Amino acid sequence: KNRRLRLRLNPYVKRETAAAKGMRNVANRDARRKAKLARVTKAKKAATK
Amino acid sequence: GVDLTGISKKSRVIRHHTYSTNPYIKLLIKLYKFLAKRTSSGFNKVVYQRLIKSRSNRAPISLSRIAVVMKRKAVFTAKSKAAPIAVVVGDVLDDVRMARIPAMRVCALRFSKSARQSIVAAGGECLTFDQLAMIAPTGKNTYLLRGRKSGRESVRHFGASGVPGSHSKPYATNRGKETKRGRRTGRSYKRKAFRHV
Amino acid sequence: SKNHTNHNQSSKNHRNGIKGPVPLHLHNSKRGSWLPALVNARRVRKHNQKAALKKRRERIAAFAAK
RNA sequence: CGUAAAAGCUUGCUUGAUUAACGAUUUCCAGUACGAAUCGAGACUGCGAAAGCAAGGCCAGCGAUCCUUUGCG
RNA sequence: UCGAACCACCUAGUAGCUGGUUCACAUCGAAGUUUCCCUCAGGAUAGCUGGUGCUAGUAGAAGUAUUGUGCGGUAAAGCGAUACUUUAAAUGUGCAAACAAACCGGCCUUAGCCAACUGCAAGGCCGGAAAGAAAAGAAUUAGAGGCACCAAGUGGGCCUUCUUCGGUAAGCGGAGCAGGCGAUGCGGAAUGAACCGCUUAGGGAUAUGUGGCGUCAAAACUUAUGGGCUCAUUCUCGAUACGUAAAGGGUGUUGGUGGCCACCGGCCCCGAAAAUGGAUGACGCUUAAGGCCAAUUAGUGAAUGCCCAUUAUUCCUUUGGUAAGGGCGGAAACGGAGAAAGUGUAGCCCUUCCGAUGUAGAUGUGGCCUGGAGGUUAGGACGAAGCUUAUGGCGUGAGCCUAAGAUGGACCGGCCUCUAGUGCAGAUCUUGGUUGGCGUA
RNA sequence: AAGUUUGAAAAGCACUUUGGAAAGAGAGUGAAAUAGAACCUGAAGUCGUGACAAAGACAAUGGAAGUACCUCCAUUUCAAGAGCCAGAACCAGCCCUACUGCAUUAUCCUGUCGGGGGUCAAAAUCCGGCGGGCAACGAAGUGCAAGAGGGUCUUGGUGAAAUGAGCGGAGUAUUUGAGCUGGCACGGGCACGCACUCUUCUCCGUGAUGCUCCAUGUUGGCGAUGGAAAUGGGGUGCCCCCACCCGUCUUGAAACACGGACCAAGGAGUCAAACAGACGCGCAAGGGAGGAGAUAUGGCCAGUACUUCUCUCGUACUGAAAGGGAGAUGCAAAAUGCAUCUGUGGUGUGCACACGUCAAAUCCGUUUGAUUUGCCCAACACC
Ligand SMILES: [Mg+2]
Ligand SMILES: [Mg+2]
Ligand SMILES: [Mg+2]
Ligand SMILES: [Mg+2]
Ligand SMILES: [Mg+2]
Ligand SMILES: [Mg+2]
Ligand SMILES: [Mg+2]
Ligand SMILES: [Mg+2]
Ligand SMILES: [Mg+2]
Ligand SMILES: [Mg+2]
Ligand SMILES: [Mg+2]
Ligand SMILES: [Mg+2]
Ligand SMILES: [Mg+2]
Ligand SMILES: [Mg+2]
Ligand SMILES: [Mg+2]
Ligand SMILES: [Mg+2]
Ligand SMILES: [Mg+2]
Ligand SMILES: [Mg+2]
Ligand code: NA
Ligand code: NA
Ligand code: NA
Repeated sequence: KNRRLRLRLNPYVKRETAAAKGMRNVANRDARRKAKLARVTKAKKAATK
Repeated sequence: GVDLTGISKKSRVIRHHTYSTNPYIKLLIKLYKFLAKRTSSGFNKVVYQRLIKSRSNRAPISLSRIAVVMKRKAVFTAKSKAAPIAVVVGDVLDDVRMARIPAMRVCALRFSKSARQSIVAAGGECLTFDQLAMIAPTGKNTYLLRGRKSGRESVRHFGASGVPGSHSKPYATNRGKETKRGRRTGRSYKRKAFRHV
Repeated sequence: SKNHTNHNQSSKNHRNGIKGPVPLHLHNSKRGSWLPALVNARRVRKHNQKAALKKRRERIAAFAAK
């Protein structure tokens, strides 16, 4: 819960928070999910042939 | 609650303060508590621990025993070093069985009058702990010694004398009284002298 | 009038624990052993004590030399 | 319980059912004694060609102080 | 006064038997079992408990696993009789798993074994090696080992779980293993020594356990946007375990198997007969407030509906430790004061961590109180002791101190040592005085 | 049984008035008559009277938490004052509710063909062929999840050293992820393991010549010296909840088990002697008397000061007794051997000290542990 204690124990937590906010951004999520589904189905279709 | 079954059996019984009424003993305890707390030496800690014990647990030592152990230490010493100071937290008594001794420096709580005379006439020196703290404040170049406890009549009386393997003396004022059935084969039986383990 | 039971006895015996046996190297007396071997071992031990005294004298002399 | 060229049966010779420097141990158990038993060292012997086996009949069959009485030096 | 008078004395005769035994807090805390006894309402003895320590503080540890290696004849199985036994578990039980140990090569000694020793046995000395115990699921520890001394209480037990022997059976007698009560409350089962939950310094907050959520009575102000089943007329449908009714019937109603039938279920109804009026705890409840199952605000789309402990988490204060750290040569100047080398206090001063219930019993306490002695320091006719109290203050407490007397009239308080005829609620206790019954018989 | 203990002194109550008297009401003595004759003090228990509080039957008593009324009690505040009682704000901490992505979907979704079904006709529930695929706005109630507003009459404070991503200085970049990029691993190509464009804020700072304790905001109400206000304590009643009678023997007591009307004063582990352990004190191979004497000494003075030569316990034990009686080393083998005398009889385990090594920390010169070697004190084990 504490901001000061958490940062004192793990100096790296701010970068993790940055990554979290980036991943929760709506446009990034939409593009990532759309692109990921294409990346998977295409790869499965190619590999099964 | 917490399951702490039988945790009181791990506590140990140790003495923190002296029962003695001697003001000079109190002054010595004050000095050596200071030294043991503020110095790294193990000598000061052991000396402080021994100053708090009871009279029965500070057995007196003999001058002849001091001489013998000092000689055994000396035969393997580089002959360019000085001999250590003998240090006993207790009383030093004289021994009529040994006439000739070398010259030694001995620090003790109390000396017999004849023992002090013998040490000085041999060329040695008697010392108090307050002078020892000035000469050797960390206990460097010392020989710490203890007196003998076994040999006391009270120790020789401990335990039952009627069980096999025991050689303790009974509590009896008439020495000829308990010398019969139980101690001779010609009577009913004899207490066995030896038993394994 | 004459009751017998073992009900609380194991609980009593485990308060100060069942103590383990004394190690094998202590109290290792030979009394009651087969006699001829005992008699020979005694002679060997006497010779060994003589040798120990001689060795100490030699060490003392060597240290005195250097 | 155990045992088959035996631990049973017949037979020959024998007295280890003696003595055994206060050795050690098990069972009961307080880890006391008594009774019974196990592993021994020494003497004198028995049986056997020999290695060996035997100080009773495996395991129930027995008893303090004091007093009386016998043996021994 | 007689199955052995009365008076005084030996005589306070003896009692393994009955009754009593006077202040506080703190740290710890049992046993009803073994052996022997003219020994069964008693002792001694070991065990369990307290105190004191000694010793080189992680050692020679373990009511527990793993791996390796031994032991076993009960359950089950089988066929004497018409249960004895080849086989054989689960749960057990002994030993070992690198620091006084074991492994590899020098050598010394023995009036040990062997035909002999360059072999074997034993005790030592000199050297080497050492993942200090790998990898293969390849231990763990609120894991400091050992050794003494002195002494108490107890030696009537009882209940339960799983095994059981006697007995027709018993809230009956006798045993094995473990847990309890006794010695213990608290929260639940309406109530109950022993069941369920939880085990206890003085107090807040949050959350839970067992048990609950129609009223009594905190919680679904009688929740759901869940499914089935059930109607019971003078003890009566039913409804919190431990805990106080059977065969057989029923077209009452709801379903299942095989062939409109035969059988098997679920609830309900007969079967079901006692002594004061009375008990799902009471009232009552039937689109349940019953019985089985299942949810958490409901086919919306995402972990916890709600209520109640001396438990859990956390915060404040006390007390004690086998406790753990730090400061204590007055820095200088001149917001306040203080600052002791210390077992114990109004604790020398700060900081930190963990424990706290208890009968019989042990021990500690600069712990409380009473009469007298040696010292020291004070008080009193401007009023000592004693006595009275909606006189407050201090102390966890035993108690201490002040105030007022519209009480009294001459002795006495604190502190350190010493000493004892030294503390009362109860003994059909002793002595004195009161008292209800009672203005009664 | 029973203190005659009134008072300094009998000054022991003249006189008036009511009454048969005892006595009462006045008056007087005395410092005091609530010191008036069995007369100092004058407790408890029990009883009378006056005032007050209430109160059903719930026996009474008792616990906890409030309130009404009282209070010969204590303490604190009254004007620029923080004393008492309120409200709001901010800071630290703690506790609640906010804000959330990745994997997996196939026994599924969708279009045709054939069957089968049923209707007044045709659709669907259902089955088998092959064409595609994401049920994707709240699609799963599948597994794992990381994302400042409200309390603190559940805490402390108002900056008397605020350690802060939160208070300050400096710039605008840094580097976290997501897409997309170029040897080995993974499977029979790579869904993107191992090595070398969107998305966010970054760096720097205050030691204690402060060992400990206490003293620091804002806005109102009340309090301007009183029969004051306020806080705490004490008393009595009431309400809701809780709550079996003490001591004792007993496995088990609230017991239909024994003792128990009230109060005062009295009432039970003591003194002596023998032994032992633990703790305090003196001396120590020695310790200590006792009885008695001597002279300071001839209420102080039954005390204190001094003392021999004896006695007792111990320094040695063992045997029924006649009796005998304990060092070490080297040579040697004598049924009383010989020689030296600064010395643990030996072995294993074993404080401190000395000599070196190793590991950890350190204004970093030294600590804290482990360990080799020497001597090993006490002690234990085997000889
Ligand atoms: Mg023989
Ligand atoms: Mg006779
Ligand atoms: Mg008559
Ligand atoms: Mg008497
Ligand atoms: Mg009598
Ligand atoms: Mg009694
Ligand atoms: Mg306890
Ligand atoms: Mg009785
Ligand atoms: Mg009892
Ligand atoms: Mg309980
Ligand atoms: Mg309610
Ligand atoms: Mg404390
Ligand atoms: Mg307690
Ligand atoms: Mg008395
Ligand atoms: Mg009384
Ligand atoms: Mg009077
Ligand atoms: Mg009772
Ligand atoms: Mg002696
Ligand atoms: Na001795
Ligand atoms: Na009920
Ligand atoms: Na007295």
